[PDB]
Amino acid sequence: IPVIEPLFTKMTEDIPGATGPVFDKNGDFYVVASPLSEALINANSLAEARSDAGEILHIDLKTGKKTVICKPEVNGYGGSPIGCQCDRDANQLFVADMRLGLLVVQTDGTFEEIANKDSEGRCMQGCAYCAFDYEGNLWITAPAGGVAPADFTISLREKFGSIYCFTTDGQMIQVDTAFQCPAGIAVRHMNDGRPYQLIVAEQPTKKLWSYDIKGPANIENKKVWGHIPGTHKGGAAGMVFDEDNNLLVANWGSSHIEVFGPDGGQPKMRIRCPFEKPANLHFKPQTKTIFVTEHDNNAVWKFEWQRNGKKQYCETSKF
Ligand SMILES: CN(C)C(=O)[C@H]1CCC=C[C@H]1NC(=O)OCc1ccc(C(=O)NCCOP(=O)(O)O)cc1
Repeated sequence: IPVIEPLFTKMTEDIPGATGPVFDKNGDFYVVASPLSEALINANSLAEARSDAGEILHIDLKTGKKTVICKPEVNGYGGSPIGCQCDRDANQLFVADMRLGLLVVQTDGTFEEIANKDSEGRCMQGCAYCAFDYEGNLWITAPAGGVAPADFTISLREKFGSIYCFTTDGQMIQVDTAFQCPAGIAVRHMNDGRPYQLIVAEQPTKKLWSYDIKGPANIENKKVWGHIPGTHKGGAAGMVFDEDNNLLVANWGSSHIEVFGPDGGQPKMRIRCPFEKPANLHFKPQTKTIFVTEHDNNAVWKFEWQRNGKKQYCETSKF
């Protein structure tokens, strides 16, 4: 397997459980602080022990100054946001939260909780990662048990993690379940803009699953799509496509980001990181620059990739 060792530049530090790197439509950069994430890493099992409410930070990319935008809590229950995407129609962030479900967060710091329950009427589970398709439907992973006020649990040892689609008609549809800690998630699109495949990381099992997408909340042909190397504690966390539809995957605990070609299988290349625990990654729009969050130093870095990123939904035109 070829390996590259590109230069990484540190942008900021001292952000517990650093995750959800995202750019909005104005090109502003946000990251998520997650005390619960950091705690789950330091614990020896059931420990997670009341944690503080994680918040969303604006990070100035020239100066490194952090500004707290929002510290979500609902009804005394601190949120644990973990993954972010920017909307297309309007400038707002959709934030998967392991305690509160799906949030929509404004730049001025107000936020709405989107779903107490799903469309079949079952309680909502805590959400971690999300990806918009080009239709505006949000696919979401849910590795946690029920949202607050249920006790916090995560499917890291047992199969109860679920997948949702929040559709453009505002329905939260459970589309699959019994995952062991579903993590990063992505939508492979055809060159003509059609959504084609849903890729979901199952973290501790060192597997990437795929489904064929036939429409809003309509998936089939569930298959193991990619093998993640290594026997370390961890496995695939965040993931993003490049313009050529190669899938880059943070392999938490391995010191590498894995690169898969469009047909999956085994990684075609690995990216060696100067740290063991890459967690999440996102491209700077219209650039080759990848921002990566990391749990050795609770830091955010950047490196230049060989090509530009795939457009997110937020970068596409209403026309
Ligand atoms: C930390 N991380 C990269 C995540 O993506 C979070 C966020 C939400 C979704 C998945 C989470 N994954 C995670 O926390 O993985 C790290 C991890 C934490 C605990 C464990 C665990 O099973 N036990 C902790 C003690 O294990 P040992 O020390 O005995 O090996 C394994 C991996």
